[PDB]
Amino acid sequence: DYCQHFVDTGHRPQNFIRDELIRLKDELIAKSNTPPMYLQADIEAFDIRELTPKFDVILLEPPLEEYYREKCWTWDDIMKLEIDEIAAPRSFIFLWCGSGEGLDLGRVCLRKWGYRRCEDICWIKTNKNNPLDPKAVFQRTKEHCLMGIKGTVDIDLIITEEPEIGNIEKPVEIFHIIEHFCLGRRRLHLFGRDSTIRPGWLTVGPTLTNSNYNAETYASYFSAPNSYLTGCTEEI
Amino acid sequence: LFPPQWICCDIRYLDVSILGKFAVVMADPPWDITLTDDEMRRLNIPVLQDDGFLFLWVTGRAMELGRECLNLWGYERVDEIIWVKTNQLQRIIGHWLNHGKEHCLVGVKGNPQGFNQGLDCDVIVAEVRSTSHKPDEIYGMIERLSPGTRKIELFGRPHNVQPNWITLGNQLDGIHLLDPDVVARFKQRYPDGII
Ligand SMILES: CNc1cc(N2CCC[C@@](O)(CNC(=O)c3ccc(CN4CCCCC4)cc3)C2)ncn1
Repeated sequence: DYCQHFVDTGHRPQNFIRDELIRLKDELIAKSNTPPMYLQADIEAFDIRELTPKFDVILLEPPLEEYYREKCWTWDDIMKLEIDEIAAPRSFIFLWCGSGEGLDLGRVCLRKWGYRRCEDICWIKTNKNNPLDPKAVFQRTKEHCLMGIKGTVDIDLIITEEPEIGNIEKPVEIFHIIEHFCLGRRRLHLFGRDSTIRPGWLTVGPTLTNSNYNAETYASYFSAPNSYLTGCTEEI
Repeated sequence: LFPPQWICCDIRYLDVSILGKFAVVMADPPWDITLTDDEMRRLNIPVLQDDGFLFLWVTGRAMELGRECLNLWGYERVDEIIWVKTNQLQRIIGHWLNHGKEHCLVGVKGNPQGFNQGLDCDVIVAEVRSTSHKPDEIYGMIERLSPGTRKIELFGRPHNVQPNWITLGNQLDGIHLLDPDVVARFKQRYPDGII
């Protein structure tokens, strides 16, 4: 009984979870990856349509007020993003929802932008190194990143130690999970940061200090014969 | 009252009005991922409680449908428990990702008072017993949250019987009841014992 133990000792049940080749896939991804691109932009006051082409993947990480417990975006603000305006007809979304009303309002968003939810990925936060919301019945120890599909390996669990207070960063494992899906190479990360910039991704955010985005230069990476690469194969 | 009680029945056709009010409801429905979605929606969940909590196991598209029933029945989802499935070595045992877990939505209704909010955390780590069995840790968590109160499980199996719980499910062994008030209304509503 790891729930009785947590009651007794303060160690969250997850602390006691233990633990081919592949690896080739990871170098195929890394060789296919476009140069990192990044653009600072106040997404609220930003016509999201300036980001072309349509994206095969969108990773959406709005700064919810709940992440600052000790500008925040409300699900009011998020729902009004025109994400369907920049999503390819067949495309995926990965939306970080936290652990409160975002688990409900995030599903509204996905449906409003045209997706259906095919996976629920949980970030489970251990507290091995340091053994509440008014509506909360339980202590909240995880975050949900919902995966959506619009159009026609790994587990759904990320286990890391809980980050120190005021650190809003999400586990870098979400990128490996996403990139192992081999969904294409047009990858957009909204509300990314200098710290999250990554080969094979376009990163847009208000706190970026530098930008290098050029629509025509960006679009040049996916022109023929490279238009339909999964991102998991050899250079055309 | 306090010892295990149960009722073999079809929850679609049982007049649950005879059972009274409970501090906690748990359900592990046979989602069509069987009861059709309309049958799930028309279950008379609302009569079971006035103030308290609902625990509702969801998977696949029931993650969205269950939220619908939850709001339909008159609840607000305030939490979501995940059960991480392990083996005996505590290693981890949906066409896109392998599934390490089961979800259980927590609903609140009314304004319950005197409950022990915050005693456990929303993650269960426990070994998979028989297939389709749920971990007994959930009963421990539910008891610490509302000690000594009336509880009812819908679509439970024989092993699910627990003190303080009435268990409704169609693969139970007949009708076993002990709370006098329930005994009463059951004989009044079902004088001949069929349903
Ligand atoms: C027709 N109308 C009914 C039906 C009815 N049952 C139908 C037959 C089975 C039943 O007997 C007992 N339920 C289960 O075996 C059952 C177990 C587990 C899951 C999934 N689960 C996995 C474990 C953690 C959460 C997810 C789903 C179902 C109830 N009972 C009354 N009326």
